[PDB]
Amino acid sequence: QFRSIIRIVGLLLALFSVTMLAPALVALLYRDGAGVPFVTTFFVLLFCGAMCWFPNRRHKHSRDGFLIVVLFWTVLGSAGSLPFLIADNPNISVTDAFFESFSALTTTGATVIVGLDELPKAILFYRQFLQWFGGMGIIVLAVAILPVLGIGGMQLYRAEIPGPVKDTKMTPRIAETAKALWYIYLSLTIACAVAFWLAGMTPFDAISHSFSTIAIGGFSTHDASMGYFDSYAINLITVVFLLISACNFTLHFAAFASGGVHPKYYWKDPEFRAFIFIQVLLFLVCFLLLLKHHSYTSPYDAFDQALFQTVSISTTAGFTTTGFADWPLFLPVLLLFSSFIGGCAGSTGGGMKVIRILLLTLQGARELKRLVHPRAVYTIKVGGSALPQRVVDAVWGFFSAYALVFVVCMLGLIATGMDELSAFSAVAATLNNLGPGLGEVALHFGDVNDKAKWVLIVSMLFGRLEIFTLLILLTPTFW
Amino acid sequence: QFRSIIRIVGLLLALFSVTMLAPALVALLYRDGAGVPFVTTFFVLLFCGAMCWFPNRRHKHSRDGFLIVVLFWTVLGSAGSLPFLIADNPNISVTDAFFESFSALTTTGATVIVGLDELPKAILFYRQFLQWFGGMGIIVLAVAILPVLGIGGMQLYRAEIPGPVKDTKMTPRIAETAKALWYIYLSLTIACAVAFWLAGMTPFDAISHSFSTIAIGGFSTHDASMGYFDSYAINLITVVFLLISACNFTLHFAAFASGGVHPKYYWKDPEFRAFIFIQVLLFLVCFLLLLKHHSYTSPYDAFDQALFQTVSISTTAGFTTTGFADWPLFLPVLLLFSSFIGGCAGSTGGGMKVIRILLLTLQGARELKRLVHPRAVYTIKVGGSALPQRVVDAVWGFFSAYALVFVVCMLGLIATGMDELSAFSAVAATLNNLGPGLGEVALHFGDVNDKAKWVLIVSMLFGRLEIFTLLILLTPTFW
Amino acid sequence: IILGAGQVGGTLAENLVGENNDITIVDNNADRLRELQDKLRVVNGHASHPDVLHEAGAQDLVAVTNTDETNMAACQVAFTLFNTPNRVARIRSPEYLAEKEALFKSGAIPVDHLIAPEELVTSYIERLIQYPGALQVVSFAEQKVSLVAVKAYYGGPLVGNALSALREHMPHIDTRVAAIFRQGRPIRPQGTTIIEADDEVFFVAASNHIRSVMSELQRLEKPYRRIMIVGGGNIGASLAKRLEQTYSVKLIERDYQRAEKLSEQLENTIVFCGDAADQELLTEENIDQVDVFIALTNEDETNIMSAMLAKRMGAKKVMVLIQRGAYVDLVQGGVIDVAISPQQATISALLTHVRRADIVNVSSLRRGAAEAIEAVAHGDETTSKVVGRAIGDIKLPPGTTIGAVVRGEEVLIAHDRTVIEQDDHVVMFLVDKKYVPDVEALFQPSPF
Amino acid sequence: IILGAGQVGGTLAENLVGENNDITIVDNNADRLRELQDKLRVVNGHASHPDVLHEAGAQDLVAVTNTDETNMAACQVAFTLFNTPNRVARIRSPEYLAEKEALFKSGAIPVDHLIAPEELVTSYIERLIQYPGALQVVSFAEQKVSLVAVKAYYGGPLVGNALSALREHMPHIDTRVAAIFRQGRPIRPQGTTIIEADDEVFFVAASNHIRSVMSELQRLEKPYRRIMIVGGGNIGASLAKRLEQTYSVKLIERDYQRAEKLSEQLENTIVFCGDAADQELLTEENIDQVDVFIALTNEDETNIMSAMLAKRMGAKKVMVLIQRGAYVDLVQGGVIDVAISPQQATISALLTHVRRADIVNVSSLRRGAAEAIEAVAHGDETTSKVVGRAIGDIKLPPGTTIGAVVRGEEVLIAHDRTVIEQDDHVVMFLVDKKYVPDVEALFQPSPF
Ligand SMILES: Nc1ncnc2c1ncn2[C@@H]1O[C@H](COP(=O)(O)OP(=O)(O)OP(O)(O)=S)[C@@H](O)[C@H]1O
Ligand SMILES: Nc1ncnc2c1ncn2[C@@H]1O[C@H](COP(=O)(O)OP(=O)(O)OP(O)(O)=S)[C@@H](O)[C@H]1O
Ligand SMILES: Nc1ncnc2c1ncn2[C@@H]1O[C@H](COP(=O)(O)OP(=O)(O)OP(O)(O)=S)[C@@H](O)[C@H]1O
Ligand SMILES: Nc1ncnc2c1ncn2[C@@H]1O[C@H](COP(=O)(O)OP(=O)(O)OP(O)(O)=S)[C@@H](O)[C@H]1O
Repeated sequence: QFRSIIRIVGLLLALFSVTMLAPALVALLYRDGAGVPFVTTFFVLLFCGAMCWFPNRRHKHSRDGFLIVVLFWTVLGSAGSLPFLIADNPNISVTDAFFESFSALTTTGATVIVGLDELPKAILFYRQFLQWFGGMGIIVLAVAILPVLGIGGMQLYRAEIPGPVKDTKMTPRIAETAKALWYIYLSLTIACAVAFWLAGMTPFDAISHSFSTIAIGGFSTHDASMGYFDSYAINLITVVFLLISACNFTLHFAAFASGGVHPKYYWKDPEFRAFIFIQVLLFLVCFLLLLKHHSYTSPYDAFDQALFQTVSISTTAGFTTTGFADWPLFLPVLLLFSSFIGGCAGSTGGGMKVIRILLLTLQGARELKRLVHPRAVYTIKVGGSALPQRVVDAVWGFFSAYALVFVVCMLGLIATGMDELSAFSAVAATLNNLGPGLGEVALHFGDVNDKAKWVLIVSMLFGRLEIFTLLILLTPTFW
Repeated sequence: QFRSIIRIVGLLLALFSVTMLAPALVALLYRDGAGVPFVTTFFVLLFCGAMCWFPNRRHKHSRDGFLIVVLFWTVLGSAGSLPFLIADNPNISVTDAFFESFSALTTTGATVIVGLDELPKAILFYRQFLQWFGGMGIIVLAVAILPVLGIGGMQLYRAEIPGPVKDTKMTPRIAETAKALWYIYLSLTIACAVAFWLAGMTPFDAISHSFSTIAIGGFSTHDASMGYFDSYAINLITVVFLLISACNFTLHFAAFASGGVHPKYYWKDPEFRAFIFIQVLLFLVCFLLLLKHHSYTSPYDAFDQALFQTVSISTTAGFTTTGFADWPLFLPVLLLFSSFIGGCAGSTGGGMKVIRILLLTLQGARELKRLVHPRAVYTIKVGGSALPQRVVDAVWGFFSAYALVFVVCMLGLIATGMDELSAFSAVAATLNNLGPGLGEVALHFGDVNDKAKWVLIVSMLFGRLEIFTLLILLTPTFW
Repeated sequence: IILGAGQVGGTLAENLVGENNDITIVDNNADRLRELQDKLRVVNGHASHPDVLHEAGAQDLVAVTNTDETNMAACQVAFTLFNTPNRVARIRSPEYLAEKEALFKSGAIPVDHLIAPEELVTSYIERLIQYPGALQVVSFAEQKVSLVAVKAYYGGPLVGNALSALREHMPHIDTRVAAIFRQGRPIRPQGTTIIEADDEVFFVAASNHIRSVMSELQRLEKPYRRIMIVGGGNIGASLAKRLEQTYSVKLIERDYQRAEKLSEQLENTIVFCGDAADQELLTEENIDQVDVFIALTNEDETNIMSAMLAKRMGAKKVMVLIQRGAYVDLVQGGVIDVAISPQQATISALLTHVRRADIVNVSSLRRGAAEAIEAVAHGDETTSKVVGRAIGDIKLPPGTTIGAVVRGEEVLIAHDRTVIEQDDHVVMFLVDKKYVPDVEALFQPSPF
Repeated sequence: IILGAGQVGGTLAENLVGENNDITIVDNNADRLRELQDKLRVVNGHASHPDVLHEAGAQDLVAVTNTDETNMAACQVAFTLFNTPNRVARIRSPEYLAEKEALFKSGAIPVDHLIAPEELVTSYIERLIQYPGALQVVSFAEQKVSLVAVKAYYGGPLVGNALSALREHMPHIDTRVAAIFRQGRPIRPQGTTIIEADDEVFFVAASNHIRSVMSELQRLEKPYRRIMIVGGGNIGASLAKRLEQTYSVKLIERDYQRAEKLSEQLENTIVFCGDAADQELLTEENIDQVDVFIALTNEDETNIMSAMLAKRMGAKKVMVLIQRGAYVDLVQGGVIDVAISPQQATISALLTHVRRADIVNVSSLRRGAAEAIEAVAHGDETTSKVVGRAIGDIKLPPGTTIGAVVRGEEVLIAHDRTVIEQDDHVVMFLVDKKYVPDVEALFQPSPF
């Protein structure tokens, strides 16, 4: 039971160390950097990763799966903190580091380091790299290992997804989703990376910002995300590479199965059909409110600023190319509410994926119709066939658990000395995996108290794991 | 359809006018007061109520029922503002008046009049009288006319819920629930009223505060609710007469059926069995946090202050016998969240009645068990027999609609110049029919903007009607 | 007076007649009746019509139809118009039990004694769980004495040892081997017999102290903790309603609409929806930690092919419910540890009412020709051949061996040095049942 | 391409995959399919619709539904619109056989090879009657070689004797013990092994001279004369229409309207109307002179409780028809002499078409983990590890033992001194079936 689990753990710790080399390689390829902590970590982890599985090389085979994936982030997230503790260039506390470790790996993007512009170019690669690794992590888990467990978030998902579209050669439940999806992952990171080079910026910022936009990310090598270069091209690439990277990757599986027959696979998936409309209606209303307010002198800037902010905040991306200066207070609030409807399910993703909201809007209106025609029979339209009552329950129990954690995690931040508004601005930003505080006056996560910076870590996991995955850990039935 | 409806409307307007006489009678038995607007209103309404139903005395017989009850409060609520508009002693504006009219009739209890202590003793009776009238209104509706409609929210409400326990006969409806329930209503108001006299206070404050506790309103003839006389008896009577008045009145029908066989009827109802635990655990935790904080010098006051505040805020009563001075900021927030768990269904109460929460807690844990045992068959325990899938749907669509209105009504108050925190403090206080703003000693409803007071009226109805009753009004299927 | 030629009526009609008692059976099924008429007088009958029932009863009650409702009418027709004595009538449908007190303790319905089959088997199954390691538990007319059967394996304290080699110590509470079943056929216990592997060693034990016996022989394994069932029918639900309070129950029902009511009726039980052979469900729900796998379905084939699987995965124990009672020995032993029969338990209860005050009471241990019996010795030494004479000095018919003696409320284990006193209930093991009216004639008192 | 996840499809899907061959099964029963998907690629399918059937067949036939009619459509849909090769489709309903020549030898329906279950079992049952004393007869892909199983008792020429003690004489036609089944579990034959009582001794014998083998071992009892059957269904009538011409048949059918047509269709047979357990009918019709009591009903429980009775009265032999094939060893032996399975015979015929030209042919002797196989040795001594090397010098996996070698049309019994030549069909006994791709990799020729 526990034995073969620790085999998996030490095995991944070793694999994490192999990742530590690529940062330190840059701290010697580049001339601005510090490599000793990465190579100090590479060794100590390889040992501590090896020490656990050598006496445990004994192999043996649901209760197994929930406890693995909370260890997959607990173990790897803690290990991620080590480089920051050692390096004195950003002398930063332990909890500030564990936070930045989790915030990176969990693809959150909430930072606690001030003035990272001039920080070494070696620690600046490791932060963005950890988002890439957690970017791959969510994909392999969301589409493969996690659905089987019982929490899907994947079109029709309860525990029965063959991917529906091109459900072929699915035999290896995870061994051909990690292999096949990587090519989409790499072919997406490079395309944007060289595109940023064609926008003009340095190779480093060109690449290490692709690690950040392809995965849900949110990170930057500049304090301001994409205001470093207020150029329409970079925004218009970051916009299209968040919309393309946000939706179901099994719909990006419309390219690796007999070439490019995309449009039928994409548009006939109701989740993508609602991802566009929710994305358009947001930017559309966030545009007319800017034009009516004359917040920006020329409607090209307003178009640029809005169309990026709605698609960087509703996709859980977390990129801030503005300060909402001329924006009504009433816009950062609306955008934060739009954070819940994050990227389409099965992808680097927000708190309640489009379907969870789509299923929620569908079912909520049926409850409005039945009120007049009580003796009528109604069904759900989303897919080809109406949903099983299991899935409709698995959405509405997910909303309940969500607003159960979000309230307990809130009265937990209030007690540590924060204020009602800042707590809400924090947990809604971490439960959904959106780094920005998002208010007219932002939350800057350095000011957050030490004990809260733990509750935020506790919370950003809850969002990254489907909330139930960790909520059942403290159930009596599971143990 | 509309013809016989206006007959009902003008018929009720006449009955409302007959109510106007009792206040003015006090403004002549007392002569510290102004009675002319009540007698001016009595006439003008009687005409305007009679003018509609005389040419419409034509009699004729679900779509009928939803449109009646939005008129029962829209019409009566507007008519309630008239006395305040006419009288110059309040010097109250129109929107301040419509608000105080609705706040009174909707049993909300949120006031916009400063220094009502020295206001005339005639207008001071009318405010409490309107809470009494809306106190009776919810009872006849919730137990009788509303359940038939399909939004009963009373035990196993859904459409079919014909009297629940000791439901014998029941063929006459509204009319066999308006007559019989009045005796409980009157026999409960007098009992507290003379009890306040035995506490020592004046007849007026003794009586006109009974109209308010029984109707779960929260009004007062003093700016401070029950701090006017910080006596344990008045608190301990107001506590016990809110707990007794908050529970199911169909369970208070355990006294008019062959004498006093109470305890079996009461305790075998799971709503009352959860009303106690939720009420105890609240006050229990709201007490230990006061004792650990030394907010009050002697633990008898802390017991007095706490045990009153948890049972005046989580029963939607809205009485304030304190200023939360020595209370942590983190206590008014927790109490405000407890407002959503309003009084038991079938009684004058707040938004998500115990069952809605009880059903929600029941179902939310089942979804946690199934995650480990996917192939198991689970059911709901609440009653004798498990609930139909219709009812479980009718709670989870109610939570969805609730947090759909609560967010639109919030981004509607934000735009009118309020702040994020005060909006939440306002709509959660009005949607739940609470009254007091709560928070770190905050909302005073005079400061609220003119176009927010309208939205607040828009909201306090949404809570008083079961949210769907008015939400379907704007559906295409209903029209 | 009976009304059946079924396994109940046929097994009775065979067991009860030793010329000691006289009866008349009724059945519209001629080919089965005159076959069952061999095994006395046969009244061909239509329902409970008085012509057949009522006329047969006076001047010339057990009612075992397909249905309960027909049976109730027959006891009322006999009670209303003749006022007949006794009247035992089987009633299966649960609700007639659920309101039994209201109905029956009001005297409305005339059943003097009930035989509710679903209740008897489910109480019995709980009786095995209580003593872990017991294959079968045998009940006699006297509640005080009872046999407990165990299984001898390689490495057991009882394999290969000489019987008398265990009789040299009498530690604390004592026992005695009254029967030995091996290979399906019966071996009567002797001093020369050796306990080979995979035997059904039937120990004697006072009903009060059964657990004490099995722990002194080191055979009382750890108490069962986790149980698994497979039937959602009348026996499956009754057993769950009895075990969820003391044991960790899991149920498997393949009919949803019935799986839902089991979720309502059972508060602390986990009922499922699946077929018994669903390997995924058995693996997914931790069957390698099951202690016993009761299978209580309609088809005996399904119980076996599923209880064989649960042992294979495997469970610690397995139990099936072979509906017809004729094969209990055949399926039992080996892979499937225990096999239960309702028609070797329904008939077990009927032979305790009929035989009341008689010379012999036929035990629940009837399998094949072998059956355990309890014989009553009336009369002082002057009017009885078998009273006062020591056990070793009774010229019992071949195969018969005395195992114990019940005197009032105290169980005396049979020893060769024991004296049979008057009005005793002697417990013994017959290998061959054709000898009863020899025993029935031996113990029976001579004319008074 | 299959269309079943049943015992046929599941047993195939388990047996056929050694990476030697690749297939895709179809079934709308998800819980059974993805369970059967363990045992390759699964196409969820609705009937024989071309989307599932036709698209799967080309660029990416066995059809085993509940019905024959659906199966015929599937072979036509695959033959009409793609022109797919082979196409074996099971057809059960008799009339599709009665006009098979008109239909099938006209090429109208596209079945390349038929698997008519009623025909295969009934031919098989006649194959046991022909060799009296044979418990089971095993058939391989090569018609020439076959195993014959016998039962060793006390007083038998083969009990307690040393195996090699029988190998010292090679009289006339010779034999060899390829397998030994005892207590339900398999014992591979060794020189050190002794033949204990109540064993299933599986002798090897050339299919031509089987009777000769059994008479040289003195086990060929007198030819059967009087037969008794109990099924009036598809197998019961077919067997009667085959035996009334050579054996004295009696049939027992409990449905009159079907008992009449059996009187019309069978000229020289006596069909009856009765239940199988009707003691009167079995006694009245001289069952103590029955030589074999085939029982061919729907319910396996009924066959046993009746074939056990016929042995008790008793008949000389008994045979049942355990419908599901998973229990053949469990019921067999002891009281019931022989147990037959259609789904261990229907699958036996399917593994002779699929495996054609392949390395291994899975015999009809599959029970539990043990199965007999036939391995083909291709290639001269330069491209094969196992050719030319003497049998005693092959490092076979554990439990595997060679029993014979088929070379063209002549059966060479395996002796330790024998040489395996090229293109041989070696017959051997695997005690454990997890070793096939070891054998499948041993005999298989290295790259050419
Ligand atoms: N109308 C009837 N009147 C009398 N007996 C009836 C009637 N209908 C059915 N039977 C009885 O039906 C019986 C056969 O079915 P059952 O006995 O119900 O099966 P069974 O109960 O499993 O077998 P048992 O329990 O050993 S009697 C015979 O005893 C028949 O007499
Ligand atoms: N193959 C099977 N696997 C699991 N459960 C089954 C299977 N077949 C039947 N059952 C269950 O057993 C039930 C049969 O119960 P009923 O026939 O209504 O009463 P009963 O259970 O036959 O009576 P008893 O006491 O069990 S003999 C079905 O309704 C299912 O609940
Ligand atoms: N419309 C259908 N299309 C495809 N398969 C069907 C259909 N209806 C029934 N089945 C098959 O029905 C089978 C289960 O019943 P059967 O196989 O007929 O029982 P069985 O034949 O005794 O078991 P076998 O012989 O081992 S397949 C599964 O293989 C199902 O796929
Ligand atoms: N208890 C029984 N005793 C004797 N014959 C029986 C009994 N039950 C059924 N039968 C006979 O067996 C027949 C069942 O045959 P069908 O179901 O039509 O075809 P089938 O015989 O099941 O197919 P197979 O090849 O025998 S599995 C009945 O119609 C009777 O002829």
